[PDB]
Order: sequence, then structure tokens, then C-alpha cells
Amino acid sequence: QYAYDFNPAKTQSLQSRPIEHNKFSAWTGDQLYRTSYGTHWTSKPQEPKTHVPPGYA
Amino acid sequence: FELSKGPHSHKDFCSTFGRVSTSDFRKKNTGTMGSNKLPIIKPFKYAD
Amino acid sequence: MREIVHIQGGQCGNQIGAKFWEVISDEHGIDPTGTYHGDSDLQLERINVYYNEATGGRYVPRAILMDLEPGTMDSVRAGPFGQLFRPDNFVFGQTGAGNNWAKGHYTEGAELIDSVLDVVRKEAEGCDCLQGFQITHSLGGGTGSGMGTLLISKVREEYPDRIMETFSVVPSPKVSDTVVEPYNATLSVHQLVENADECMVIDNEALYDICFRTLKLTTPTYGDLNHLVSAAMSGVTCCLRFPGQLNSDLRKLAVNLIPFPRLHFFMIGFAPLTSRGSQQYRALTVPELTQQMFDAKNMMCAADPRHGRYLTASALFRGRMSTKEVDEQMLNVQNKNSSYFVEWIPNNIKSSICDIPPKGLKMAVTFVGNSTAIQEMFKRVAEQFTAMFRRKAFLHWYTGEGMDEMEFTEAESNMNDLVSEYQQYQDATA
Amino acid sequence: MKRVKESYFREHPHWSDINGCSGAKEFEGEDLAYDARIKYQKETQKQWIEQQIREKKMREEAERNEERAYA
Amino acid sequence: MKRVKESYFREHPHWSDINGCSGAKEFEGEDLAYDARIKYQKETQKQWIEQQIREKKMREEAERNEERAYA
Amino acid sequence: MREVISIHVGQGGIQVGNACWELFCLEHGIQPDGQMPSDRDDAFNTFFSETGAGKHVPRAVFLDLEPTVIDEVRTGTYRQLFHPEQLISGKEDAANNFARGHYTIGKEIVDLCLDRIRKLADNCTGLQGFLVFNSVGGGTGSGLGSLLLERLSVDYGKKSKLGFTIYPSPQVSTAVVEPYNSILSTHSLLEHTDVAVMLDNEAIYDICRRNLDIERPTYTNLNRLIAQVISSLTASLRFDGALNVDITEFQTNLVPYPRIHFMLSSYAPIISAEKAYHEQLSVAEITNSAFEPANMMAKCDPRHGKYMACSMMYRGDVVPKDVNASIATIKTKRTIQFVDWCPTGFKVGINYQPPTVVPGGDLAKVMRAVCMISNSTAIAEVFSRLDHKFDLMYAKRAFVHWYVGEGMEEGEFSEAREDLAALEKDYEEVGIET
Amino acid sequence: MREVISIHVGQGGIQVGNACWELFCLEHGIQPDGQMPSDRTIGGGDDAFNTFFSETGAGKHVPRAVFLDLEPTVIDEVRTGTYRQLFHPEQLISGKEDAANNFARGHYTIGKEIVDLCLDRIRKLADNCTGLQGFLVFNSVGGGTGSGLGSLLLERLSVDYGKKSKLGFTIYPSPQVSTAVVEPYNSILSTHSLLEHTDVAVMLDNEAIYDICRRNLDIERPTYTNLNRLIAQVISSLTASLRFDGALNVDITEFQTNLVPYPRIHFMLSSYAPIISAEKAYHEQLSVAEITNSAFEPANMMAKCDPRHGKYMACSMMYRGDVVPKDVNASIATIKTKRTIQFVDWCPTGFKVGINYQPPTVVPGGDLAKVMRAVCMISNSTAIAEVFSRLDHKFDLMYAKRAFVHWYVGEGMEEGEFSEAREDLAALEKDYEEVGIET
Amino acid sequence: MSLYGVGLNVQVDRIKTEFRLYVSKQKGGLNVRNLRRIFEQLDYQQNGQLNLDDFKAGLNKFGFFLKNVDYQCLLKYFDVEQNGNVNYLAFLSCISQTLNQRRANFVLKVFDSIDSEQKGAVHPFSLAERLEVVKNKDYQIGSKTREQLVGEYVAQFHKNQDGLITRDEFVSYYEDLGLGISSDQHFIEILQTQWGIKED
Ligand SMILES: Nc1nc2c(ncn2[C@@H]2O[C@H](COP(=O)(O)OP(=O)(O)OP(=O)(O)O)[C@@H](O)[C@H]2O)c(=O)[nH]1
Ligand SMILES: Nc1nc2c(ncn2[C@@H]2O[C@H](COP(=O)(O)OP(=O)(O)OP(=O)(O)O)[C@@H](O)[C@H]2O)c(=O)[nH]1
Ligand SMILES: Nc1nc2c(ncn2[C@@H]2O[C@H](COP(=O)(O)OP(=O)(O)O)[C@@H](O)[C@H]2O)c(=O)[nH]1
Ligand SMILES: [Mg+2]
Ligand SMILES: [Mg+2]
Repeated sequence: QYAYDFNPAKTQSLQSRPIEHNKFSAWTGDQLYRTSYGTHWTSKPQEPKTHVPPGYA
Repeated sequence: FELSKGPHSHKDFCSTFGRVSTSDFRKKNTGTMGSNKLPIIKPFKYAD
Repeated sequence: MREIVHIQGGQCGNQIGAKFWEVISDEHGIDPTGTYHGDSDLQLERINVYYNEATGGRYVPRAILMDLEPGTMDSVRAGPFGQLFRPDNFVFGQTGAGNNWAKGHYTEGAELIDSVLDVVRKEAEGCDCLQGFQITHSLGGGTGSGMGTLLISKVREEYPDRIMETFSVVPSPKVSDTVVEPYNATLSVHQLVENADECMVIDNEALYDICFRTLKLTTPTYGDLNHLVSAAMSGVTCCLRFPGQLNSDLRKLAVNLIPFPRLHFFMIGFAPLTSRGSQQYRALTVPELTQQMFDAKNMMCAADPRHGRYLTASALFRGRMSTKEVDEQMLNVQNKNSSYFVEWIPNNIKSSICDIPPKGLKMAVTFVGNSTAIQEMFKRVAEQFTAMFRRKAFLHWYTGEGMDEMEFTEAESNMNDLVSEYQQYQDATA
Repeated sequence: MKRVKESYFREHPHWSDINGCSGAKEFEGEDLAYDARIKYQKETQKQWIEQQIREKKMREEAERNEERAYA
Repeated sequence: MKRVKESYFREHPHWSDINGCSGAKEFEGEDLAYDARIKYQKETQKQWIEQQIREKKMREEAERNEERAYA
Repeated sequence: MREVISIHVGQGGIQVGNACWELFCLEHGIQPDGQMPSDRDDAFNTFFSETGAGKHVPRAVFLDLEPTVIDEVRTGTYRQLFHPEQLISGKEDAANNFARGHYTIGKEIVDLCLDRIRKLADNCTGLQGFLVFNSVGGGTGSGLGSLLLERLSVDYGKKSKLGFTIYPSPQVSTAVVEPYNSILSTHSLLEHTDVAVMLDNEAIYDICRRNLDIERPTYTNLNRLIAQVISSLTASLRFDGALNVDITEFQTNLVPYPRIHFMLSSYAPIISAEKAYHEQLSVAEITNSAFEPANMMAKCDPRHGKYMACSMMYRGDVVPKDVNASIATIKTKRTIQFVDWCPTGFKVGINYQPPTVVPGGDLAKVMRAVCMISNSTAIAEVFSRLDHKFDLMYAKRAFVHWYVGEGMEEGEFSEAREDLAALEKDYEEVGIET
Repeated sequence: MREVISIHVGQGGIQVGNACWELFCLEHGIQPDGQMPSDRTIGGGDDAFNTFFSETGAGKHVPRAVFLDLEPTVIDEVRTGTYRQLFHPEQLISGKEDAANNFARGHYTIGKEIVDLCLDRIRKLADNCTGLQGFLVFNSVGGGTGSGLGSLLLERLSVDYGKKSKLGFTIYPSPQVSTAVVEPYNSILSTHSLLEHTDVAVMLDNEAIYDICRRNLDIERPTYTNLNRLIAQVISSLTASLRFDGALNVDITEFQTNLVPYPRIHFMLSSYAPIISAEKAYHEQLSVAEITNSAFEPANMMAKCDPRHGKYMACSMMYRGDVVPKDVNASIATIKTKRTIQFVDWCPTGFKVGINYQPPTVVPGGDLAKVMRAVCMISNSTAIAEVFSRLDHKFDLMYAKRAFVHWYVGEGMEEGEFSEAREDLAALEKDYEEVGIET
Repeated sequence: MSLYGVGLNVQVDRIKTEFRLYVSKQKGGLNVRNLRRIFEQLDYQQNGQLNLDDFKAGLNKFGFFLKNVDYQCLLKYFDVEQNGNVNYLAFLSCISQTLNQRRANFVLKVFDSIDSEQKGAVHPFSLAERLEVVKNKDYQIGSKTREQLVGEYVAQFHKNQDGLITRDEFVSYYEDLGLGISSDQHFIEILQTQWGIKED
């Protein structure tokens, strides 16, 4: 009753599917994230520092 | 101490990036897959 | 984990590989964009045998396409399922083969094989545990038979333990598709007999017979012919990708089919094959499958196996079936045809079972048999070759690259003693 | 150093509990709490196993998400 | 192993049940309920036979539907 | 306090172990998850072990070189049951090559199994012995099987080892090179197995076709029948009975000599429920069917030989006075003849637990069953048939390059034939009347 | 009233001290800010923390530790993180220029301007303590400043204090896996230095613990954090008896009195049990018998060395949890019964057993499982000659033609040091072979 | 396996019968009506949708175990709206026998003997009295708390707003019980003995 089709589930190509937008930083929620400390108590990048001890260099 | 190795092993000279005539060719039976000839027999013990 | 890499060369090799990868992708439910859209879990556990993985969860075949002219790979890239292949896996020249074995083996392939050997070397080490290689090429052409055999020798020098399986389209002179094909055919077999572990010859005349007498379709095309080879190509490794009652891989089939090392030339056949106007009357049962499987006209070679004795045979069943009939039918056919099997080995048929049938079918089978009747095609090629070589016709094209007649003389003998030794086992008695 | 528990499970009894024990007939080393203690220990172990399995599953999903974003 | 039952059918009797048996006059091996026990066992066997026959017939029909669909 | 450890090697061993461990879990009430359903008799100590935190884990090890069948055990309904590290799998199959699975890829994996075995043995206190399952006509079945038994002999020694091998059928089989690895296996297990049982497949096909009324049997049907033999054999180790017989009380009453330990089994009643509606299933008749040569589980005819010893076990509602009457009738019939130097040759045990039925199975539920283990001189015929097939093919030196090229010397076959050849000579000499 | 001072040098020492101190703080219930949580208002008894911490007279506790390095990045990271309020500001000594994988730089040129400050801080920590058991020192040995400062500190402490005990948890290079290309040189020199100045040495190469994490913990991509956590667990099990009640107590002094047959022989390897992931943690019952059987497993040795190749001299095992002495004795009898483990001729009894009641603590985000029983092993055997023997060949290959020797010579070290270091190493090898033979 | 065309239809049918034997084999307290009650707890919002993980938990808690590939087969067939959640209500609507015609006779005749008022609704207390009389011969007519104390024999089913037992639910409760017993004769044996009425 009908021939053989190739594409299943009707997956439209990303070529025409919408357009680019500002999600270039999708992964970089943890890209400046330090693990020497870190991965020890937190999973997010450290907050900006406000206090330092003597000889902080 | 020895660790004799069989089929695959893990050491080779130039496995990853090896590469840097008409007179010579495979003559009759130097290939592994040919040469229907077999070595000599030994008694064996199996008693150990 | 016992994955195999696929390498093909030449126009015939590329066309066959094009249809084969389409068949496998449908089996594992891979869309033309490389995204898995399967429905069960059995279609994903063993996807690493033929497919790699990249970012985004897409799978790319570990296939390598080589040619001396990008004309053939030009058509395969624009067809369906053409975006699956890696762009870096295409290696090509800019001159052409010239239907000359010497050009494809000494002056063009030799300077070109450095790049492709790098590509296959990268694939071989990347995989977890390489299981072997498979080859699809034609012996009647220049770049396929010439550069293909050189790569066979080069690969064997670095992986002497891995298996090597080939699909050769040996020329039947009825399709005199190349006036100089006897030269290439006899030179390729001599190179092939020393390195290739398993060989499966394919003839276009046999394929035309199947499409005409069995399928009863009016207008055959290379699309249909290439699909017949592809269906048999997946059957030999189907049990490796899916569970079954008995498991069997390329090594197991080889171990149970080759009595002596020089005797590694087989013939293949596929069943069931029925026409549109004739499957309304046929019933789908195991006895029907084994009836068509052993039929002489169903073989994919010009050699008729009723003129010789089956040295050994192998059968691979697909689908849910009872083991008793599988073992019973093989015994039954072996007793009623005692003249067609060599006598100094009892029960010379191997059976294997897989639970996943091809899509759209409930049962299937693939036949691989080592029969002594294949010597008749070597005899026909050799006698044609010695007729042409006596008068030194077309010789200056091959000798122009430094090739000497001594290699031609050695090619005759190694083919000659192959026929002589392969014939006396038909007359051997216990 | 310290020895304040005669065993990890039971502590030193109150002085009123040892009414006799001059004649060796009551020894208090015969348990009578062994079977129930072992049984209870079984579930107390199983709860910890479940908690750790759930925690590691959460960690694995969190690991997967970042790769999914990098794609 | 152990022997806690005199026979498969009867267990050990109550201590008050064995009032005499010092002189050999009662043996509890004479049954006197043998025929009734066998008669009841017959029906217990028949029930299992009928149940398993029904299960096998259902399995056969389920198997036939397979070919019915593929055709 | 009394335990056994089961060894499963090869596809045949593992796939049989699936049927056996399905029965044991259901017989003792164990869930596929490993937990006790009932609120609730330490009868599970023989096969299962209390791992403390809830569940129960079996005392079994699965060995294979191809991970295809192993993955099913890790994916099937019993995934949560078995310990993750007691299912040992390789990467490459032996590919029907005895030499491959005995000299090249045997050392790389036999060490892992030995480590696993030691930990299981240290758990047991009164370990009775080992049970091994292997397919002789296979690569890793014959290859690793010989290597394990050779290594197990010096690791433990006096501990008993029992074996349930699967020799090829007289004519019907799968592989074509199976005579080669069948001869070499027997040449090993003769001097390393205390008791061996023949379990060729063709006999089981006939039983299912004749009795169960099945026109399309499958390996699942065969494995369920074999698991019944194992359960009845070891039933007396965990269930009360009038007469108890242990593993140690087999070779003390069933092997006349250390060299003769090859046996053939039988089981009864084997009947479908449709025709069980008519027969009366008495004690006297089920033991008569156990002696029928057509019902024997190995394709051998005892009418061609003498019975040396005969061990037979009852389970259900049997009464010892009924058993004694049946034995008298068996001795009466002339077509069953015992060896001269065995005036009494029966060892009888009785268990009270009736046989259990697997849902979806085909055997009928009954209150009586008897299992037969017989030692007879008729078993020398299967070795003679195997000798003829091997010598016939070895005459032209076929398939031998694939054995020489793996480090195996060519002299294996010459001594394997000599080792087998002497075996028939011993078996015929025993049966000669004085 | 009993104290131990921890000395951390080099990147490896600091990165293992971080895990050790987070584990100790969580074990004793001290928040990273240095004080107990405000929820528990019942006053306070305890005082078991006194071994590791010290009350400052106003609130918080201060560890009895000191950190040392010549490259300031790691120390700045320590003083920037959430533990910045815990450690004393000027017991984290940091230099300016790192030794850069050069033993001569770390021993003759740069370390002499920081050893004085280090010893001043050590005195300031020691005078506070009254029952000092000894010093624990951690160091990665294949690193320049690590080995050099470790050597200099041990040399100076051997004369500043004398009979005070010192324990060294060194990390020797793995047989084939390594990071640097020049580490045999300073490894040999440091071996010479610590032969005559350490009371007990523990082998802690990285390949063995990688294997432990891969096989047991089922982690395909381990990182140094897991290694440090395991080593911290080992240290905690070792020092637990000093600060908790137990049925059988062992002090620091009862290691060098029941494990050291002769003064020259003080090199030994450790192991731990059980190390099992939560997917299969208590799907095996982990009784005392099987945990002590696994403690003897050669693959579980925390150093890459097989005891089957040699004879055992002495054993020291510490149990923590709910173990029982009768079960311990039964396990000891079974171990002695086993034949694949054999002891030296002149040691009929070779086990010293200690029992503690405090169960091991678990750190959030860890890999191990919460267990009620655990065993830690410190064993001395003749098989330890393997690491010296295989390390000998590596040095000779690259020293036969004076590779990299100019780097060391130009920093003020005499050329003749290499030959004498090799001679001392060879003399050490001869001792272990001669002791093990039967009379 | 290979659930491409009619393979999906035949693969589910294997599970339909495999569930039936498991419920039939136990023969005891396990009832299919517990499945609908145990799924309502996991449904939370009475949506009627359950994901694979919660669906597996309910079946395993009941004691029914299948393979991983088997569970995927059920999800594909029974996900009508393609949201990744199986319909347990649809699943329970299947694998449920209607009830045989001969079984209908006993179910109705037992109801009709008790329902002598012809209204078609039976007071639940009347069931409690007759269920205890057939069990004990010394129950006696008078009881202190005959309503609540003996009422534990009933209320396993549900009633209408009036509190009277509807005949439609009267047969609905008995048909679901007719899944754990595959022996029609045993179904005869249980009903005639426990209710004291035998006529066929
Ligand atoms: N009775 C019985 N025999 C089996 C079963 N499965 C496999 N076999 C036997 O196994 C033999 C072939 O070996 P395989 O089971 O395929 O695998 P193997 O024995 O481990 O040898 P390899 O293929 O090298 O791994 C056949 O001849 C069968 O007789 C089974 O389920 N039941
Ligand atoms: N187990 C473990 N080993 C470490 C760790 N950090 C460094 N190492 C080892 O230390 C060796 C190098 O020495 P480092 O400690 O990194 O550096 P260093 O001691 O400060 O010496 P310099 O590089 O000159 O500053 C490496 O080969 C590692 O094997 C760690 O955190 N854990
Ligand atoms: N079965 C099959 N055979 C083919 C196909 N294309 C070419 N051939 C055969 O290949 C032979 C010529 O091979 P050729 O193109 O010269 O190979 P090449 O030189 O390597 O490119 C002819 O005899 C054809 O019959 C194809 O698509 N299918
Ligand atoms: Mg196999
Ligand atoms: Mg540094």
C-alpha cells in the first residue's frame, strides 16, 4: 500500500530547525571550577573571596 | 616470574606509527595459510 | 569486545559495502542521521561490534572505503545512509587503476597504501579487543583485486593472529566483463591462497539465476544483486551480535570447516527466497528451509555441488525453533545422500541457532559449505589463462611496470597444484 | 587506655543487678540476646546499603548531565 | 539426617496417647484408615491432573495463535 | 553444617545451572530477588548461604570464555540473586578447540576461578564435596574442565569430586571436530573424577518424545529433566527420611574399583499428565520402569552387560516393606543379570519430601518417584563407538594443524587412544565369571 | 595527655594531610570552622580529641600539625578553602621557588632557608604537648622538595630530640607507572637518608591502590582524592587505639617492639579490609573471619609486592568495631593452618593483636561502605626485597652513562654521593636475604 | 524478541499467560485485586500513569519478576499516549478472564439463594452470619458485637452509596478471585463447602 521510507519518528534536520541562540555557555556552569579543594564539599564554583589569612601571597 | 604470553600479547615494536619491490614476491608456500605439511611427532608422558 | 572492522576497495567493493551497511543499520534500528531509534534492548547491547560512538550519542561505522578514482565513492556519498561514514575514512588517488593488476599492485596502490594503512591501524588499536577483518572486493578489476590483495598481505604481517575473511567476486567468463580478467583472476588467487583465512566466492551468473528463476522478478538491478550478498553477509555474523541456543563466531565456523590449511574456499547460499506469486502456496517450516538450503541452483557460485563431494558444511539458523528438528534434519539429509558427502569424517555438518530473525521474517538460514566442486571454476580460469599467456597477448601492459614472467609462471603452478591436491580428496577412500 | 565496656554491646551492670555471683552460677556471658540482636543488625545494615545506593545513583545522574550539556 | 516422623502419613503420638504398649497389644501399624486415605488420595491426584491438562491446553492455544498471526 | 559447591563450566554447564538453580530456589522458597517471602528448618544451608544482610547467595561458580551466555544470567530474572564476582567470563571463545582452552587461554582465567573457589570453601564447615557440570563436545567445556580437575586434585585432594559430563550422541551432534576433544577429555577425567555420569542428549530426546508427548523439544526441556536427577540425588542431605544416604555413601557402595567409576542414570516416573490419568503409579511399577533400557538416560543397553552395583533412591510416601518386595521381583527376572562376585548389589535410600514441580513444566505432580544410578559393564560400548569415530578421522590427520599450532604436541592423540584402549580391556576383564 | 605531631612535606604530603584532617575533624565532630556545632548545648566531656587537637583557651581547637612546601600554590589553596579558619596561620610554611624535582636543590640550596622556620614551629608545637608519643611524617619520595626536605628534617630531628619515635608513610615509585623521568636518583638518595633515621617505614606505592580501587571499589577513573581517603582511613585505624576505649590496647611504642626484629629491618607493607563498594558491600556477610582472610590476600597489599615470594617475620593487626577475642583467636588459628602463608624459622608466634570499639567513620561523598567491622594490617616480610631489586636496575641503566648528573652536580652535591647511595642500598638488600634463611 | 510487526503482539501474550501461572501456582492469599490496590498508592494523583521504575517496583513487591528486555516490551505496547508512562489500569484490564459460563451459574445462584428479597442488593451483615455458621457449630445465634466482630468476614469488597452490596460488584469481586485458582473443580469445591450450597 506504500513504499519503503528511510527516516523514522520524523526527525527534522537541525539545519532548518530553529536558529542559533546564546547557549554557547551551556557547559560552562562549571568550567572555571577548581578541584584541589572542591569535589570535597561542594559541586559549584567557589564564591568570590572576602577574607584572607596572613601570608596569603 | 615469567608470564609467558599466547595469542595477543601487549608489546610491539612499531604498532602505532610504524611507517616512515617487483623483483621479490611470495613464491610458493611462505604464507601462513598454505603449506599443508606438518611437523614431527614426540612421545609425550602426561604422567607428570 | 570482539568487534570487527570493515574495509572495502574498488567499484564492486564500494557498491556492495553501500548496501551492506544499509542492511545492518536497519537491523539495529539506526537512522540515516546516526541516532539510535530502537525499540528493544537487544538492539543496543552489541552495537559496538560494528559501530563506534561520538558526541551526542551518535554511532559511526568503523568502515574504510578506498579507491584509485573518487568516481565510485562519489555516488555512495550522495545516496541514502551516506552521511554515516567518517569523512576521514575516504582514501583516494587521482589517476585510476586501468583494469591492470600491475598498476593497482606495484605503481599506484604501493604509493597510496601508506595513508590507508594508517587509517586501519588507527581503528585496529582503538577498539577494545579486535576480532578480525572482513573484505569485499572483486577479482576482475584493477584497484579492487590489485590494491586489495596488497593490503591483505600488509595487514597479515602486523596481525598474524586475527582472523581474515574475504568476499571475492571471481569472474565467470560468461560475463566477459573484462578482456584481461584471466590475468588478474589468476594473480589474485595466488596472493589470496597464502594469507586469507576464509574465502567466499561470488558469481554474477549465479546471482542472475537467483533473481530470474527463484525470485521471478522481471527487471533485476545491481541494487537487487548487492542486497542478496548483503543478506548473506550479515547471516554469518548474526549469532555474534545476538543471543542464541548455540553460539558461534567466525573462528568457530572456520575451525569446523577447514580440514587442511590450503583448503579455505567456500560457497554461500541464503534461504528462504520466494517469489511474490509463489509464497501464497508455500509453508514456513524448518524442513522447507533445509530443502531449499541444499538445492544446487540456490548456491551463489557457478560451481554445481552435485558433481563433487561436500568436504564439510555449516548452517546458521535464525529465529525461535526447536533444536530437535535442527539436529534431526541435518542427520536425515546426511543419510539419504551418502554419495554427496566424503566418508572419512562422520557428521560433517555444523549447526548454530540465533533467536533474532530478520525483520519481516520469522525464520531464516545461511549456508556456508566447503565443497570439492569449486575446483571446476579454477580449472576453467587456468585453461583460459594458459591459452592467452601462450601467445603473450596483452602482456606488455603488465610487464611495463617491471613485472617479470617468472611471477606469472609461479602463479600458474600455485593455482595448478591447488587444483591437483584439491581433487584427490574427492577420490579419497577410507 | 580506657576499658569501660566489657563488650561493645552491653555495658557494666548496675551494682544491684549482681545480687549473687559469689557462687558461679549466673555468668551473664550466655547472651540470651544474641539472636534478636543479629536479626536487628541485619535490617540496620540493609538500610545503610539502600541509602548509599541511592546517593551513588544521584551522583551518577549528576555526572551524566554535564556531558549532556557539553554536547 | 533426622527421623522425626514414624511414617510419611502419621507423626509421633502424644505421650498420653501411648497408655499401655508395655504388653504387645497395640502397634498403631494396623492403620484401619488405609482405604479411606487411599480414596482421598485418588481425588487429590485427579484434581492435579485436571489442572495440568487445562494449563497444557491453554499453552497449546497460545502457541497456535502464533502461526495464526504470522500467516 | 553440611554443604556442597557446584561448578558450572561452558555453555552446557551454565545453561544447565540455570535450570538447576531455578529448582533449588523454588524448592526452598527463595525468591529470585533472594529474600524469604514467608514469615517462617535450616534446609537451605546445603545450597544457599546466609550473607547476613538479608538475602541468600548460592555456593556456585559459573565459568565461560564467551560472555554471551553469562550476560543473560546478569540480565535475566535472577540478576539480583548471584554474587556479581562469582560469574567469571572471558573475552574470546575457545572455538571448539581443546588445545586453545587448555594451553593458551586457560592459564589466564583458571587463576580467577581458584581464588573464587577458595573463598567459598572457607565459608563451608563440613563441605561434602564438589559437583561439576561440563559439555565434553565443546572447547572451554573440555579445555578448562580438564585444567580445573587437574588443579583441583592437588589443591584439595581427599575432598570428593562428582561429575555430570555430556558425551556426544552415537550419530546426532552439532560440531564436526568433537571426537578429538572428546577423546582428550576422557583421557583426563578418568584419573581425576571420583564418580562420573553419562548424560548424552539423544536419549533425552527419545524420553521426551515417547513419554512427555512433545513434538518440538528444546534444550530447556532437557535441562529441567536433568535438574530433577540432581535434586533427588542430594535430597537426602537436607530432608528427613527413613533411610538416609549421603554423598560419601555412594562410592563406598557403588565403585568396586577406583578405575571403574563410569555410570549411567535413570529416573521414574517420566509421564505426561494426560496419560498419567490412567496409570496407577504404584511403588512396584515405578521401580520396574527404572530398569527399562528404553527409559535409561544414556544411550546404552544394559542387556549387553552385567550390573556391578546399583544405587537407587526413593522420595515421597514410600514404605520400606514395599521397597523390599520390589527388589525381590527385580532379582527374580532373568533378563536382568548381575555380576558373579556381587551376591547383594542394592543400596536403597528413602526421603519423605515429595518431588516439586516447576511452573510451566511438563512433568506431572505425583507422590512417588525413584532415581537410579547404575554401574554396569555395558558402558564399554560407548567408548568403543567413540574410538571408531576418532580412529576413522585421525587416519588422514585432519584438523590436526589447529591442535599442533597451539603448543599441543602431536603425541597427545597416540596416548589418548592408548589410555582409552586400556579402559575397555579393564571393563571386559571385570565381567568375566570366575 | 598523649599527643602526636603530624609533619606534611611536598604536594603528596599536603594532599594526603588534607584528607587525613577532614576525616579526623568529622570523626571528632568538629566543624570546618574549628568548633563543635551549636545545636548540641550540653556543655562537654569527651576530651578524646586531645591527641590530635588542642584547646586554644577561647573556643576553637587547633591541630597539632605543620605543612611544608616550596611551591605556594597548594598552601594558598589550603588557606583559601573552607578550612581557612581551622589551621594556624603561620604553621603553613611556604617558600618562593620549588626544588623542581631536584634532590640537590631540595637538600643543599633552598631547604636550608626554611628548615630553621620549620624547626622553630616544631618546637612551638612540642613544648605545648606533655605526653608526646612521637612524630608522623608524610612525604612523596620521587619529588625534589619532598625528598630533600624530608631528608633534612629527619636528619635534624634525629639530633634535636633523640629517642622520640618517628613514623614515615613514604610513597615509593610504582614498578612501571610514574610521572617523572628522573625519580630513581632522588629515590635512592632518600632511601639512604631514611635508612638511618626512621623507626618505622610503610610502603605506599600508587599502583597497588589503583588496583584496589579498580577491582574492589569499581571505579573506572580514580583520582588522587580516593587514594588519599584510603590512606587517611589507614592512618585513622592505626591511631584509633590512642583515643578510644578498647578491649585490648596498643600504643605507638607497641609497633617498634613487636614488629622490628633487628634495628636495620624496619620496612613493612600494609593492607586494609574490607574495601568493598555498596553494590556488593553487604551482599557478602563480611564476618571477622573473612575480613581477616582478605587482609592476607596478596592482591590487597597496599604495596605492589607479593608475600608468597618470601617469609613473614612478624604481624600486627588492629580490629575496630564489634569484634570478639575468641573469634580473633579462631581466625588466627585458621591463618596459621593455611599453608600458602608461612613464617620465618625463628618466630614461632608472630601476631600482636589490638582491639578497638569505635567503628570506622564515613565521609560524605566517599566510596567505601558503612561497616561495623574492619581490620588494618602492618606486616614485615622478606618479600620487601622486590621493590629494592627492581628499583636497582632502573638506576643503573641511566647512571651507567651519567644521564642528568650535571643537574645534580651543579647544585653543590658531590658526584660521589650516587655510588655510596647505591652501596647502602645494596647492603640493605643483603640484610633481608640473610635474615630470611633458615638455620 | 524481534518485536517488529506481530512480534510485539505475541511477546506480550507470553507475559499474559506467564502472569496467570504465577498467580495460579501460589493458589493462596495472592489476589489480582491486590494489584489495583497496590498501584493506587504509587499513582499519587490518580492520573492512571506509572513510569517503568515504579511499575517494576509494584510487580516485584507482588513477587512477579521478569527480564529487563521483557519490561520494555510491556511499556511499548501499553503506552497509548506516548509519554513514557505505562497504563496500569489498561494493564489490569487485560490479563483478566471474563469468567466461564458455568462459573456464572454458581456465582449467581449463590447470590440468589442469599438474595431472597429479589431486590438484587444484599445486606453485608447477612453474609457475615452465614459465613461463620458454616465454620463453627457452637457460634450460637446471639453475639455481643455480631456486627463488627463478625463483619471482618466481609468488607473486602466495596459497596455502593446505599451500603448494599451491588450484584454487579458481587460478580466483579468473585471473578478476580477466579484467577488464582485454575481448577474449576476446586472452584466448585471451595464455593459449595464454604457456603453450604451445592446444586448443578
Ligand atoms: N543437554 C544439553 N547439552 C547442551 C546444552 N547446551 C549446549 N550443550 C552441548 O554443548 C555442545 C557444544 O558446546 P557449546 O555448548 O556450544 O559450548 P562449550 O561446550 O562451552 O564449548 P565452546 O563453544 O568452545 O564454548 C553441544 O554438542 C551440546 O551437546 C544444553 O542446554 N543441554
Ligand atoms: N598518592 C598520592 N601521590 C601523590 C600525590 N601528589 C603527588 N604524588 C606523588 O608525588 C610525585 C611527585 O612529587 P610531588 O609531591 O607531586 O611534588 P613535590 O614532592 O612537591 O616535589 P616538587 O615537584 O619538586 O615540588 C608524583 O609522582 C606522585 O606519584 C597525591 O596526592 N597522592
Ligand atoms: N555483484 C556486483 N558486481 C559488480 C558490481 N559492480 C561491478 N561488479 C562486477 O565487477 C566487475 C568489474 O569490476 P571493477 O569495476 O573493474 O572493479 P575495480 O577495478 O576494483 O573498480 C564486473 O565483472 C562486474 O560484474 C555490483 O554493484 N555488484
Ligand atoms: Mg560456546
Ligand atoms: Mg611541588
